[PDB]
Amino acid sequence: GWHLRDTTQVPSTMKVMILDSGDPNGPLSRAVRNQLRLNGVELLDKETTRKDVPSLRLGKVSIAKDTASVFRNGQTAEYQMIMTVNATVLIPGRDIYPISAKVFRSFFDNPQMALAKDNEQDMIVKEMYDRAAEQLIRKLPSIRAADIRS
Amino acid sequence: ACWHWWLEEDCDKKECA
Amino acid sequence: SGFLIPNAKYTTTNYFEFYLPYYWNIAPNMDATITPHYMHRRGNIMWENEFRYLSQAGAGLMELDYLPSDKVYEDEHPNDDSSRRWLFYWNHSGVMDQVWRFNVDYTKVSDPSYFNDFDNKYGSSTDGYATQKFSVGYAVQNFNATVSTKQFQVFSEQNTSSYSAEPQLDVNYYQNDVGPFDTRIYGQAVHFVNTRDDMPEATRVHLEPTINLPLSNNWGSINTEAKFLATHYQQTNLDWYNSRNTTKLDESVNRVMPQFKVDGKMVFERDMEMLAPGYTQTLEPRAQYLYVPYRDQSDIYNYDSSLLQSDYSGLFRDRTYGGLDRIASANQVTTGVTSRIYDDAAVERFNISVGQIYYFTESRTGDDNITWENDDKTGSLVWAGDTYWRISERWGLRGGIQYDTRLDNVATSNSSIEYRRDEDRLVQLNYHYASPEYIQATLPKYYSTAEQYKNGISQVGAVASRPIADRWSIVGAYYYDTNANKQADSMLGVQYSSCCYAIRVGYERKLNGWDNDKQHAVYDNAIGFNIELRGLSSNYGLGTQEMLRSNILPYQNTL
Ligand SMILES: CCCCCCCCCCCCO[C@@H]1O[C@H](CO)[C@@H](O[C@H]2O[C@H](CO)[C@@H](O)[C@H](O)[C@H]2O)[C@H](O)[C@H]1O
Ligand SMILES: CCCCCCCCCCCCO[C@@H]1O[C@H](CO)[C@@H](O[C@H]2O[C@H](CO)[C@@H](O)[C@H](O)[C@H]2O)[C@H](O)[C@H]1O
Ligand SMILES: CCCCCCCCCCCCO[C@@H]1O[C@H](CO)[C@@H](O[C@H]2O[C@H](CO)[C@@H](O)[C@H](O)[C@H]2O)[C@H](O)[C@H]1O
Ligand SMILES: *CC(=O)N1CN(C(=O)C*)CN(C(=O)C*)C1
Repeated sequence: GWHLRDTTQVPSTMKVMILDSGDPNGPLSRAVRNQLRLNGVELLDKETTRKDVPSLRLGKVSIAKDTASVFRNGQTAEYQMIMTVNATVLIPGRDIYPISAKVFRSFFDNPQMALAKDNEQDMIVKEMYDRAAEQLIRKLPSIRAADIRS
Repeated sequence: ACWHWWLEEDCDKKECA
Repeated sequence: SGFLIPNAKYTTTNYFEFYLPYYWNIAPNMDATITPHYMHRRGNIMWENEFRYLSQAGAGLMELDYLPSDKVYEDEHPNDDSSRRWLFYWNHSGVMDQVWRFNVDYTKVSDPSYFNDFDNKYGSSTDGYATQKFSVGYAVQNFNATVSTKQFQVFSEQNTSSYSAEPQLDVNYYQNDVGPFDTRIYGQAVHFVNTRDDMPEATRVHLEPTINLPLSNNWGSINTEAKFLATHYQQTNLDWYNSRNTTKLDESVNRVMPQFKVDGKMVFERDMEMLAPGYTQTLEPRAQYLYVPYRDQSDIYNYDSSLLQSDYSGLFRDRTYGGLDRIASANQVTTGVTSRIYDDAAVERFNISVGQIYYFTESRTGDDNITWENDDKTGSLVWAGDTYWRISERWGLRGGIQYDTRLDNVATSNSSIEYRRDEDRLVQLNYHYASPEYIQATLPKYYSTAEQYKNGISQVGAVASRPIADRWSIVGAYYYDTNANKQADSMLGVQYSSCCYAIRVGYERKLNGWDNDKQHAVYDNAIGFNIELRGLSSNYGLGTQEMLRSNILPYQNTL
């Protein structure tokens, strides 16, 4: 009994919204702005004249790179990269709803082509923000469920 | 010699200079 | 500003050692810590200076360790002029006026065996190299430009030559309203220089103009992206490489090459009632055609390109290798599918993802130094699959499998299950595997030759932490390698926390090194105690996560 998605990924009360962050020119804000641009969502400037418009406040970014496996000599084999993103949605009559997004990535270390490997790591960083932005989109309408149950 | 910039594939060097 | 509580530990490398902190406030936003480290086997005092600052350029930490003399480094290195040891560390991060970004990540050691001998605070014994990065960038909403310097120092004594970017300039410009098309351009100017003087140097200039047309509906989306790659190499110091290899690098290389990519994402829903009412299952297909023409990169040295690991979201990339030296040809389609299960409150509980790449032609780049166990070139060669299940609010499991047909084996796999009541009560089991075929493929030849690398990875790890009576915290961790039937890591920690003081006792047995004479691994032990003062703030934690980071294989939370 499958059927096409007749609804929208972003809820209809969040079709126009305000993107707020402590670093608007960062890669996270660019990824979130791109991911709201692909869903047809109109974004307003910060401190606009339009009231009862819901808002996205992006919090802080935790990026960790740690050792996940070692070889028989104890040198690293796997690098686990961790991204933790916090955000709050302000529905300006109702409530502040906090959401988070945590991204797991994984790559081998090779010292002998290590600069190559670090450019690899930069590319992984360029992916993870985008994936983190998608998870924020995937936590939009549960708040809409929380907009009904309250 | 025999340089490509568009979608044509490069070919092997022992028949072309 | 004054003396802290001095604290001691006993390791097999340094025997009995102790720290005597002294803390100093220079001005508020600037503090420092000067610590004598008396070590008994090395028979001297390492001076450890930490200096933390917060300014308009951002927040930074500087570290300077100096050991003036060493008996042990005089023993196994008698021919050197001095046995001094030193560490310099600098970590700076900041954004000034929302447009200026400054990042410094600097780590320089005296000798490549430093972190196997001393404490692991800003480096690790697991680390195979030390990083020295500076980066200054200007970023506004449609334009960023970052200059950077990346130098590395390699610890392994097989080949200490490593390339460095001195400097590297990255320019990105974006414009998303040119008709229905979105345009962007990326430029890069990078100078590659190596530590050895007989190795060839280069200057790369790269331009990448890109247009794409996205279309979307309520149920699907399609994205067509056309891209150019223009690359100029100027290569010098070419005599020593051309004096001993059959292929020849050229001093001036031009490489202009297209890229065509079509992506399509498809969404179906279903109300699933046989599990619970109100639950929603979404089935998401995704397809991708990618065409990259073949250009011959045998006349280009591999400076900054490494082979990328291909997970499920890594299946859908337009690059086979990272960097810009090696760009493989592509005539491929990537097909993946993701099933998601949402609860009645539209919260995602389950997802599973499985996909594959079909290659119509061989992904070739001009040279093929990676070995394979068979000659499979076209067809369904790379398969990937991820899963995440949130069983309850306390349980969770993750899994990932990556298979390559050219390896004739599963390439990599990982799994984890975690029970977590709160910050203090947790059990985690995890498993990691990498096949030795993939070690033979993606890592160089002495890794497949030497016995400490050639067996691959198969480890089982168990982490646990439990409080007693809201004042005692007991932390354990055990990581075991099943290929050699030998352990990699052990960690224990008991912490008593009071209203104004806290005592923590930590134990760790770790893999640290390898004995090249007798051909077996080297383990070291560490038992120690820490006393810290509470009551000055609202820190009434039991210190569980600070004990969980204390080993060479850290805890990370997987819900
Ligand atoms: C980021 C910007 C990149 C700009 C670099 C690419 C620009 C496009 C190439 C046009 C360069 C003008 O150069 C002109 O054309 C070709 C193509 O390189 C050169 O031909 C070249 O072919 C190859 C390089 O791939 C080498 O064997 C050799 O360096 C040269 O013979 C000609 O000797 C020159 O007459
Ligand atoms: C569908 C997508 C979701 C799937 C989620 C991922 C699940 C991963 C399960 C965790 C991994 C279990 O580990 C899996 O089994 C064994 C080891 O036990 C490995 O198997 C390999 O090694 C063993 C012995 O060492 C031999 O049988 C053989 O050489 C090879 O098959 C697999 O390559 C690995 O994938
Ligand atoms: C779910 C979490 C579980 C938490 C519990 C796991 C952690 C418990 C601690 C495990 C560590 C004890 O493990 C044990 O360590 C001792 C330390 O003397 C090792 O003993 C060692 O002694 C000396 C080192 O001083 C070496 O010369 C010798 O070769 C080696 O055997 C044992 O080989 C190992 O079996
Ligand atoms: C210059 C060039 O592209 N070609 C096409 N050929 C290939 O084999 C790829 C035929 N050819 C030569 O053999 C020299 C010329």
